Amino acid sequence: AQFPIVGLSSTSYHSPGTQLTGNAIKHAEAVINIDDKLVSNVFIADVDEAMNHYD
Amino acid sequence: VRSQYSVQMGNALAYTFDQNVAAMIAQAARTSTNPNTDLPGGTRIKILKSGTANTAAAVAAVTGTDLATALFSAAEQMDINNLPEEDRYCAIDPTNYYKLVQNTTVINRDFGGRGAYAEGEVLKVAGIHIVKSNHLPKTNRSAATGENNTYHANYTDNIGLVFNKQAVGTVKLMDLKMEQTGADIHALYQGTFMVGSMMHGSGVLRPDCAIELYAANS
Amino acid sequence: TAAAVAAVTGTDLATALFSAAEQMDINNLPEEDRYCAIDPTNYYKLVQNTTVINRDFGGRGAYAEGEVLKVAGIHIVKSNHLPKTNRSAATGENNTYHANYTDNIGLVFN
Amino acid sequence: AQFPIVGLSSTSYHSPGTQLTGNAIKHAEAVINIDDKLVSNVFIADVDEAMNHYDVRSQYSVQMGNALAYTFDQNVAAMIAQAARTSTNPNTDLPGGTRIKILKSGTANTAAAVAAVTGTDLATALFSAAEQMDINNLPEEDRYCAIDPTNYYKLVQNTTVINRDFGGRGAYAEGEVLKVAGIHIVKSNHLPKTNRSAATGENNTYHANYTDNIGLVFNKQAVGTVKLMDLKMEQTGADIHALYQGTFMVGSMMHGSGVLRPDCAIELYAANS
Amino acid sequence: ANFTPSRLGLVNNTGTGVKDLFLKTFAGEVLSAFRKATIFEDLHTVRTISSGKS
Repeated sequence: AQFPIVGLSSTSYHSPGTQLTGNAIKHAEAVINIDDKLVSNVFIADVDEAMNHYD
Repeated sequence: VRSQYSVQMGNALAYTFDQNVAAMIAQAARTSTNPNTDLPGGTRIKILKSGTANTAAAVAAVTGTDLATALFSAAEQMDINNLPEEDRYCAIDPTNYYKLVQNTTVINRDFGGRGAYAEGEVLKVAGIHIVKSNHLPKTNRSAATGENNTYHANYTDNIGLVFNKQAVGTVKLMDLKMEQTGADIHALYQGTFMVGSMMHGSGVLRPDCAIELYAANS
Repeated sequence: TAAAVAAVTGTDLATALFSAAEQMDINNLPEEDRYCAIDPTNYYKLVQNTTVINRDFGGRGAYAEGEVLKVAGIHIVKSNHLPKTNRSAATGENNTYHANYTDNIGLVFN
Repeated sequence: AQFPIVGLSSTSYHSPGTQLTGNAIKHAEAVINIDDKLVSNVFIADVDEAMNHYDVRSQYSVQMGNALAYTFDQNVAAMIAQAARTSTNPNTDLPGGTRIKILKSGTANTAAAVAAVTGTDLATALFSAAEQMDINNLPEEDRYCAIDPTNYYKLVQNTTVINRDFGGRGAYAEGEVLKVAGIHIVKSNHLPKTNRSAATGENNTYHANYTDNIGLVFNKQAVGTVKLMDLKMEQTGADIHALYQGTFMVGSMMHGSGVLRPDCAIELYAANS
Repeated sequence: ANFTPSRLGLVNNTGTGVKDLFLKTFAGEVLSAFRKATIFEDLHTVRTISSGKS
């Protein structure tokens, strides 16, 4: 996944009659990868279960 | 992207206005003679440091005790010029602010209190409100086109400002405005254009209500 | 060596916390929700410094209850999962978690 | 844009009482970039529009659309040739492109060999291409051959391509127009016949040496295109008229073309020893 | 084991790099920068005029 980032702008003075053109803005991004799958598991028997007095 | 650009442009305009106001306050502090010959003028307070040549090492060596003594001297100077005892302010930068806070005397509730070690703040010293700002004049400045007031000086040894509400005034003629062109500009230039503009001016009113703290050597 | 890690006292921790607060202020960070994660050993080394819990200046602590709550505007919490041992890369990780954290003490974040 | 490609499976016999494990299927992809913006524009003054008789807006719009279509066709034809010249399919399970050679001279690779081609060689190359298309397991519908007028009328006079109206349906289904044993033969003026150089604004590979090309036998899936913005016409009349009296028209479109399946394209070329 | 997956990401079933045919997606949030505190707007005199050069 990608997170884009946006920078700061600037200012200037205008002379009467002329045309404005424009300034630039810095850009970048950050990326986050996806890991593998984590698991946790157990197996419970029946005879060994009968060798028990609690749950 | 058109929702973020407007915010960025508005913020840029606000930052420029703040920097200009702070520069004008410093300039008012540096004015030696009042436009009216009778009234008194601005005054600067000097923190002597060592026998070194003029360098930033003097700025980097300032302690909290020097700051407290300078604040008390500033309060004395404000009281000499018969200023009112309300709405006095002091603007300092985070480095000096946290050098001042760690000085435990200013936050001792046993003497005068008005502070908190846990909250990491100080609120008032010698009757002067203390605030933080990142837009103080800390460089040397050159004249730029379109400036009809004098904003340029050499602010290399600045530490903080002690001022009032009547030291500097501003005049507004046109307010803020946001505009965007998309009717026929789109066909000639395949794109869009956005603007933001405002008009005003600032100047010095009373040099006697501003004080500059600076660090230098003999 | 770890001999440097084992020699840290509470005054150093308080000074470091104040420096972190100042640097956070320079970076234009908001004034709310600043945290500091610290392990129990350094936590109880910091609590023993009576200045940080002295109610004469700022308080926010208790010697009898054995706790400190706030220093220089930063909240303080305890955790047992701070990274302290150098980590090796394991299969199944698609990011970079491995480093040499042997000199870690604390973390101040947002 | 990305076009995934899926391979093929296999089969076997099962022995009762044993677990099934499974086999693997090959995968691949084809990526097509997007080129720059293509524009056509014109300007008409106010005096000429005041003094004119008929309407010039519609005629100009039609001409702009035609020009954009011509450029698109040339790019697509070059892409079909580049697809035919690819030796290895991106998915290993599938075959690659083929080129059929016609020996016609004793000089080096020149234009004499191209100008010396007769109808019999064209018929032989046609039937060879048909056999190769049958080998590649291609579907029987939508098979086409593109050839330029000189070779087209060289080939039509041949006595072998006559009375062969059978095969798939394809387009141009309005009665009978053009067909040889399942292949539909059409004429075009936009075949690549000159060696071509790189031009700024193109993000794909269109340039190559096409001077030996004669004809292209292909299918509907050899080349694909990806459209970002469709055709659009614009016209300014609000502030441009005030600034300088007149009207402005633009027509633009954005897309890109690329190679999808090199096994669905075949090229005929003429060379010597 | 007992199974042989297709892996859906390898090209031509050769080599490593089982995530070559997967794309990256837009998360949904844009970061941008912080807004600096501006305190000098007040603490000074503000006036307004309707005409004139000063």
